[PDB]
Amino acid sequence: HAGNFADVIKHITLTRLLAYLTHKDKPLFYLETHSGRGIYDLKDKTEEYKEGINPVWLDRENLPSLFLEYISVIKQINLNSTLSYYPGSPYFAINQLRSQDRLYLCELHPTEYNFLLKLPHFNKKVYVNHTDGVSKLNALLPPPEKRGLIFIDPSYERKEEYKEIPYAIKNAYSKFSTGLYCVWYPVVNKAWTEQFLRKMREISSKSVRIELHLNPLINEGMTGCGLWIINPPYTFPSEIKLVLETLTTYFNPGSSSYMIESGSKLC
Repeated sequence: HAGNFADVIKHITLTRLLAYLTHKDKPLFYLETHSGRGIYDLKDKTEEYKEGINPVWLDRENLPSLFLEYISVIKQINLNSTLSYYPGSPYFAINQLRSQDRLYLCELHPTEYNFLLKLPHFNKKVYVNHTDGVSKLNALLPPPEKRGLIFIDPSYERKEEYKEIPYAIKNAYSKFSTGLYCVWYPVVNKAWTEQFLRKMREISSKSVRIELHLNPLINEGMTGCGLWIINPPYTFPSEIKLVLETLTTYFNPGSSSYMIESGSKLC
């Protein structure tokens, strides 16, 4: 599903988080629990990107400046103006992070992991690991850098992931309560998502939840998605509102919607 609507909101979110955190001239630990293969060939042998990135990309000269970092990476990976490749989250991170930072990328699938070994590092410090990323949360936090962005992008192919994930974040948060945690989740079965969200809510009240809903007339497959952020940056709630408003003009316009909800200790 590379470059679908969920990738678009998740990756722009990532770019805004990276843009904020790199304001501080102290090293950042960047941890991905589910890195995938890192770059996606849109021309190999369903074109979901046509309804995600493609309308956004085609109209790029009309986008608000909050989209700049996201667009520039998509521009970079592609040889010309025709979309041939879509970057994965590690390709965004390597672009925005600095030589002083430390990237730790986890991937469980052997084929995907083998492709991830081929990502350029430029002058960044990139550790690629063939491992259960969710299990790694416990071992790697708190990091020596004492500053961390933990970007969690599960597939939720198992129902049990909706309870495993908040369990792992709760444990991680107990050991490193000042880390910036960002977890993506789908809306496929509202009940499962609501149970996931109740567990996320228990971890910390310094939180923001963002969601983007396509509102198709048939509730089949993923009809929307969201991200839950613990310790979100200064100014992120209002930036992300502009982003989400813009996206609803590209995805099912007239019917799509978004929401933003912050915890009891966030504004």
